[PDB]
Amino acid sequence: QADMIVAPLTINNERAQYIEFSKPFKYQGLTILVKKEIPRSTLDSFMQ
Amino acid sequence: FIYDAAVLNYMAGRDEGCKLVTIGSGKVFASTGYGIAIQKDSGWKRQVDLAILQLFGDGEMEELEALWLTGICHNEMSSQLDIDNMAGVFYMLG
Amino acid sequence: GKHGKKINGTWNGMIGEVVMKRAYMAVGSLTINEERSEVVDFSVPFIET
Amino acid sequence: ELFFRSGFGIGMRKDSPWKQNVSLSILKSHENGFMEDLDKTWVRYQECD
Ligand SMILES: *[C@@H]1O[C@H](CO)[C@@H](O)[C@H](O)[C@H]1NC(C)=O
Repeated sequence: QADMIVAPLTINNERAQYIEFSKPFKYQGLTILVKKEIPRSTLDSFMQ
Repeated sequence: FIYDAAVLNYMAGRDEGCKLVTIGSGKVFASTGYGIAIQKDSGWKRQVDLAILQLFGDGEMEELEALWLTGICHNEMSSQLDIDNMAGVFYMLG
Repeated sequence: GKHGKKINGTWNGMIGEVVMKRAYMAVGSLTINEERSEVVDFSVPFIET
Repeated sequence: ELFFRSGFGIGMRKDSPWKQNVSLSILKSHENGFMEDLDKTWVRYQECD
């Protein structure tokens, strides 16, 4: 149907067996994001 | 100094008190990797690429680098004032 | 030579052995670029630089 | 910290007659600073820090 995958596509062993992958755009890795907690912590005011 | 990025990072995160620091906290300017040069058209290229790719999915060089490319410092009293910011207090009186 | 330089249309260093058909393989700290990629066939990189 | 390093890349089928030119143009854009313009314009737009 098409010839070029112009999209963000990581390269690994399985895919490289059937299609060559030219050269990398840029180098990245895998990380984890978590929602920040209590933007204003210790909300307990005076008179405590 | 201007040299290879990987070599310079190893020196910088190694000295006494990690005083020596790269500009802008480690900014690179031409992301080109390393490699293994082979003869032109040589047939060993196809399967040697797969072997290197396989190790990346098995976490080999991720822990291997820790055996040779680990730094010593972390790129983060003195009860003295000596004007410091108290000039603003005098600047108010100015 | 060290790491290879092009003088008078000749290559020395590790990249000079492979081009002159004496090595067939060179390893170490080599940086990929267009000029070197024309003579030899670099594999997939495994270290950022 | 990161735990699986692998870059992106343009992909295509085997034996395509463009497996040699298009890789060289990508490398030639790295040195000539083109990827600096594209990365700054899109990714690094900068906000609250
Ligand atoms: C590859 O690039 C060279 C550079 O001039 C060109 O002569 C050649 O035709 C190109 N090959 C293909 C298949 O586009």
